[PDB]
Amino acid sequence: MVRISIAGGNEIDPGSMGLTLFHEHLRLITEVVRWNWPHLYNEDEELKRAIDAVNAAKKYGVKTIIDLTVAGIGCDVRFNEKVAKATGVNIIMGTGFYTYTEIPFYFKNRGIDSLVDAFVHDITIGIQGTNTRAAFVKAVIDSSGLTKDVEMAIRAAAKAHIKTDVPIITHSFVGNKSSLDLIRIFKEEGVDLARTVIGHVGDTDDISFIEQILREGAFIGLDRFGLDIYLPLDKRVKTAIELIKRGWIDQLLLSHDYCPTIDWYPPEVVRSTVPDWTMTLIFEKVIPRMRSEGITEEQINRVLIDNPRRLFTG
Amino acid sequence: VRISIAGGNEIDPGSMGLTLFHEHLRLITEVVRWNWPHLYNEDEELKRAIDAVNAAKKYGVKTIIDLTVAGIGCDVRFNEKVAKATGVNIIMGTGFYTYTEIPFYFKNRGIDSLVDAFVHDITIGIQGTNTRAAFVKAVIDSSGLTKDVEMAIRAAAKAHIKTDVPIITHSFVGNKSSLDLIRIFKEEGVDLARTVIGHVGDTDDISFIEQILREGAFIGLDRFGLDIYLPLDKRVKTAIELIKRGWIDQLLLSHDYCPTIDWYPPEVVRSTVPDWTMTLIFEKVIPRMRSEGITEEQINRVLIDNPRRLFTG
Ligand SMILES: CCCCCCCC(=O)CC(=O)N[C@H]1CCOC1=O
Ligand SMILES: CCCCCCCC(=O)CC(=O)N[C@H]1CCOC1=O
Ligand SMILES: [Co+2]
Ligand SMILES: [Co+2]
Ligand SMILES: [Co+2]
Ligand SMILES: [Co+2]
Repeated sequence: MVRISIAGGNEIDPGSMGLTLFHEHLRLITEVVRWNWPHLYNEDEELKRAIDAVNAAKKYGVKTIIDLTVAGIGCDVRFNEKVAKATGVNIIMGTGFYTYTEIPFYFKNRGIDSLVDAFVHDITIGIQGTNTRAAFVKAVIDSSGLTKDVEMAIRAAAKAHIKTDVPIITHSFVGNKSSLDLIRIFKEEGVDLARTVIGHVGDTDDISFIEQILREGAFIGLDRFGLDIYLPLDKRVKTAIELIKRGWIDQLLLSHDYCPTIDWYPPEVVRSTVPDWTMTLIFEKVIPRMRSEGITEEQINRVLIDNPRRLFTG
Repeated sequence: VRISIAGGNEIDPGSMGLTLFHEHLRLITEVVRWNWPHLYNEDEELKRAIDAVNAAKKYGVKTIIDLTVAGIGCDVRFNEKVAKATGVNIIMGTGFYTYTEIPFYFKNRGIDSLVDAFVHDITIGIQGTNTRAAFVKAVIDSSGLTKDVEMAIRAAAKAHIKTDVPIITHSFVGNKSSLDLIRIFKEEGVDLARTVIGHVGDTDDISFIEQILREGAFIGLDRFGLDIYLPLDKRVKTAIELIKRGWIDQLLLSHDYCPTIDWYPPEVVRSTVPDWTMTLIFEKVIPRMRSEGITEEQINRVLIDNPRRLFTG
């Protein structure tokens, strides 16, 4: 009975998601740069890179990818439709506003409701003039902390969840404990935390801090496998195995946050700095290592199939 | 000098004629337009832009310099439609409009990547077209000189040094940020005669204004009709006084008019600055200045020769 729009305006139910990567990207670009300086980009090559990435995940049994690209990081339904068509993978899209500091004057001068309404439109009508609806909302906080504008956008994500019941999938930054501001704001807004992911929690191996989040009842995103600059692979794998052994499995989500294009850094820089980052590292290295430490096949399926499904059905 | 105008034709500075040096055709926020097109109507935007430029045209305006750059919604194709419907020359530029931050794309690559982007626009073309940028914009406002704002100002200066296009600025007089533009341009070796210090008309403080003028730059008395920044009568008195005090060759007049501005609902704009248009200088400013002894030829020096000299030096 829950219906999830997917890139192309089809719908699936949560039961047919199957093996899912809950936080990945197809193309991460900056709208104001791309609009004004198209010569710095190449759409054919972006498309090839996203297709190649998704096909690689698909060879390992991925059926569904949740694209966490929203406004501010270059969301494009038409791009995603080409990717979906070429690959046959389900692509789930969302809404929200991605920022660490400021929001546009457009919404600041109109008030929080204007931002909620834009999100609700994407969820109930469709994204960017299409019939693909947003099936989740994103809230973002980072190293600048809880600025007024960031607070507004997090609260607008919350209010949009209260009106539509779509899950809230977040970005946080663990070094300043911003993860906890998400939870506090969500509690104030009456959000059921079981319908939320506190993101980028896998960027720390501090288990007591992770449990402080877990005891509030939310999902956590162990979601940057392959980005050693946030936390090395060995510590991420160790953390995930330990959290399963301690009884936290129903709250764990795994992903790579992989960006087949990311315009924030030259591609040479990304290759030099995180050469292991792909959309398949979980299947190549993480799962084999977890299996060798006693994690079961069914535990892996609970994480990669049942948890993403339950985020969408409750 | 050859000046590209929207459409990729080129004009020489002599053919600019009566020029509005700081206006807009459409001021919108790229990230919002890209993500929520349902909040916009392109036919209506076009119509408002055309109507505004045709009103100006009625008063003899031949050329409008569109100060819309990256950050506030610049679109060559939109402008080409306006140019073609109206017959008015539209001159475009490049730069990055921000009061605080610049994109990660540029911050992680460094200053040269932003310079090169501007230079691309000036020497090859804007947005895949053959309309080249004819000026570069630099911006500072009430947040002051942040690190990113400083970078973008210095990048505009460096692009000016490579290409010799003029620099038309935005500043905020309330914190004296106008003076940071000046200091930075001097450090970069810019001839200030090739620059406009923008939004100076937002104050009637003669001493502050003369501090800028003695540096040799043009000043933008460029928001006629925005009473919320400064009432029309103070703007008019200030312009008359500056002419009388000998500064005519450094004065530029405009309205900063936005036929669309997505920062505010249209009803709030109508309600707050109902006299804001792209023709108020012709309807009210010029008749008041003439009644105070300002001559016809003085008016032409400000509205014809000054914009020309900005492009020729
Ligand atoms: C030198 C920097 C090396 C490149 C590392 C890549 C950094 C990232 O791309 C992290 C990242 O993805 N942050 C953004 C993009 C996905 O959504 C986010 O929150
Ligand atoms: C509260 C309602 C304010 C109504 C008028 C707002 C007018 C402006 O926003 C002036 C303005 O355009 N400033 C921006 C945009 C043109 O270049 C600028 O720097
Ligand atoms: Co993130
Ligand atoms: Co991400
Ligand atoms: Co301005
Ligand atoms: Co302006």
